[PDB]
Amino acid sequence: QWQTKLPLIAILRGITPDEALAHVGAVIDAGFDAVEIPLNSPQWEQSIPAIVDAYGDKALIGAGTVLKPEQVDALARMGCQLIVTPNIHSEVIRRAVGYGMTVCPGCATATEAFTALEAGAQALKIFPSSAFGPQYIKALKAVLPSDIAVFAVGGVTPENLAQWIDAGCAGAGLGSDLYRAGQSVERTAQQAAAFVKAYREAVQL
Amino acid sequence: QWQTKLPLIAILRGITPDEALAHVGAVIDAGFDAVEIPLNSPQWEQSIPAIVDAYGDKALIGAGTVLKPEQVDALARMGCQLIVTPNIHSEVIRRAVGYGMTVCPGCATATEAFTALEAGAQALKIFPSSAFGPQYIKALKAVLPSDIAVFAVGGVTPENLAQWIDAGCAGAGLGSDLYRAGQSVERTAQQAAAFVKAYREAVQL
Amino acid sequence: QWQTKLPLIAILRGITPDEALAHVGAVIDAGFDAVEIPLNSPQWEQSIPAIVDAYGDKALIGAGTVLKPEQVDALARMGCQLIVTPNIHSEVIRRAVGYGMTVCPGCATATEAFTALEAGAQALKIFPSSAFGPQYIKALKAVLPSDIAVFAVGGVTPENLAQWIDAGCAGAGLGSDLYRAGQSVERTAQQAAAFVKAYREAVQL
Ligand SMILES: *C(C[C@@H](O)[C@H](O)COP(=O)(O)O)C(=O)O
Ligand SMILES: *C(C[C@@H](O)[C@H](O)COP(=O)(O)O)C(=O)O
Ligand SMILES: *C(C[C@@H](O)[C@H](O)COP(=O)(O)O)C(=O)O
Repeated sequence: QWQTKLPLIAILRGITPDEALAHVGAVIDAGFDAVEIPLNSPQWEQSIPAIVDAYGDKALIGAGTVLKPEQVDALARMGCQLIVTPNIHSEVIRRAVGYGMTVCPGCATATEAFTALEAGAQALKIFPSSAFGPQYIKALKAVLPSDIAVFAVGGVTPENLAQWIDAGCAGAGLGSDLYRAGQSVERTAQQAAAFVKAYREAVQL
Repeated sequence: QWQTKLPLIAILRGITPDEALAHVGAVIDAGFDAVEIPLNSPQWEQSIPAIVDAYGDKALIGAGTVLKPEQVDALARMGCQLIVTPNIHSEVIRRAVGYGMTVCPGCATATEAFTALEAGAQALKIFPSSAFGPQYIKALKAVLPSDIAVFAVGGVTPENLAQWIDAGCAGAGLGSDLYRAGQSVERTAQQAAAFVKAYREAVQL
Repeated sequence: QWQTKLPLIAILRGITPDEALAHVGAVIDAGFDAVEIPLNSPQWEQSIPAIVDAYGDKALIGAGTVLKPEQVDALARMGCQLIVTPNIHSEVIRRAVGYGMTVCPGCATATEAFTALEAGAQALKIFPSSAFGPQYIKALKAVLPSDIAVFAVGGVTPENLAQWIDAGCAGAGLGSDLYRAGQSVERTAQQAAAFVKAYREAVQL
C-alpha cells in the first residue's frame, strides 16, 4: 500500500520560490499529505528545500519530472522524500530507491510498468491517464502484482476521480487541475478542498 | 499466418486446477483451438500440465502472463506450446522461440512491436487494445511487416470482434469477457459459442 | 524550431518510381516543403534519389519507416536530408544525426520520447496520434523541453489539423489522408491544397 493517509499527490508545476510555502500550506491544510514540485519549475532548488523544511514532517515532500540520476543525488541532499517522473528510467528509480525515497515513476504501457518494477518501484504513475482511461488501468491491474499501488496522473478532476478509484487506482497525482502557474493561493485551497472531498466521497461510494 | 484453424485465444485467468479440464473442454468443444492459462492463476503448475495432457493434441495449449525467462523453462517441461505475455521482454521471447513454442507477446506501441519482432516474435498481441481502438492496429499495420499476425487483447467482445478483424487483426485473445474466475462451465460454453459465432460471421461479412 | 517554412510532412506510402516525381511536384507546388517516402514503398531506392535530385533544393526530402542503421547509410548516399520513423531506435537516430540529417522519429509514450531526445532527436513524431488525441500531446508538452518540435502523425485531417496545432504540435505528418497508393496526381494536389489551407487558417485562428 501507499504509506501516506490520503493517496493524492499535489503537483505544483511552475510554482516559484516566493509562492511555494503558501500554496503548499494550502494543499496540506486541506488534507493533502504528498506534494511535489516538478524540476521544470523555476528555481526549484530554492523551493524544494524550503518546503522540506517547513512541511517535511507534515507531508510527503518531493520532486517531479526527475529525468537524470544526478538530480536524484541533489534532491536527496535537499531532503526530498518523494521522486515522481513522467517516464521510466531504471537508474533514476534505482538511485531514488537507494536513498530510501518513495518513488512513483511514470509509465504508459505494460512493458514499461514491469521495467519500473524491476528497477525497484513500489508504486506506478500512469501518465497521461486521460488518453487511456480508467479501463486501461483496470486492464493493467489484471497483470500487475497485487500490492503495486497505481496512480492516475493526467486529466484527473474532482468530478472523475471516482472512476479512477473504481477502476483500481490507489490514488492520483493532480497537476494543472489543482495548480496552474500564477493562480491565487485561494484557488489552490479551493481545488485542494474539492479533490479531498471528491476522494472521501469516492471511498464512501 | 497464425497456424491454428480459428485465430481466437481463450484466456482463463484465475481458473483453478479442479475446474481447468471442464472449462477448457467447453472452449475447445465450441471451436477454440488455442487456450492459455495466465501464470497469475492459482496453482497454474497443476492446471497447465493437466490441460496439455488432456487437450494438447486438440488445441494449442499454453500460458499467459509469462514474465521471467525461468518460467519459460518450466513451461517447456510441462509441454506448453504457446507463450502469451502482457509485455515485451526480449529474453522471454527468445527463450520461448528457442523451444519451438508459439509466442504471442504483448506490446502497445510501434517501438515495442519492433523490439518483439527482433526477439523473434512471429505474432503480436496489442494489449490492452480497448484504450487504443481498431484504428490503432490499422495504423500499426501500415508499418509492420505484412506477414506478422496481430491479435487484439483487452475489451474484445463478440459484438465488437468484427471491427478488430476489419481493422487488420488476424484474431483476438479473450479474457474476462469469455472467462472470469468462478463462473460456471455453462457460462464458458455460452461465451465461447458467442465468440466463435461472431468470428465466423465476421469473416463472412 | 522546425527549420522548414511550413511544418507539414507529406508522407507518400506505397508510391512507385514512375509516379514519384509528379506526386511530389504536386505537394511542393501546393506549399509543402517536407516530403518523405516510406521504405515499405516499392522500389524506394529508385524513387528517393530521383526526388532528391528533382526537388532536394525545393523541399526537405527524405524517407520514412527507417528501421535499420544500414538503411540510414544507404539513404545518406542517396542524398536524403530527412529521416522519419514509426519507432524509437537509438542507433538509427544517432546515425542519422551523425550525417547532419533532420530526424523526426516516432514515439508514443513519455519514456520513449526521452529516449529519442537522448539519442539526439531535435523533433518528435507522436505515432499514431489518433488513438491518443490532442490532449495527449498537450500533456507530453508539459514535460518535454520547450524547444522540442512535436509532430502529430496518424489520423490527422485538414478538418482536425487546427486541434493538433492548438494542443501544441509544431506540425503534422500526413499519410493516407493525403496520399494512398494508386490515387491520381490530381487527388494529391487537392489534398495537399486542403492541408496547406487548413494549416494557414489554423495559425490565423
Ligand atoms: C509527471 C507528469 C505530470 O505532473 C503532468 O503535469 C501531467 O499532469 P496534469 O495533466 O497536469 O494533471 C511528473 O512531472 O513527474
Ligand atoms: C495478456 C493480458 C490479458 O490476458 C488480460 O487478461 C487482458 O484481457 P481481457 O481484458 O481480460 O480480455 C497476458 O496475460 O499474457
Ligand atoms: C511513420 C508512420 C506514418 O507514416 C503512417 O503512415 C501513419 O500515418 P497515417 O495514418 O497514414 O496518416 C513512418 O512511416 O515513419
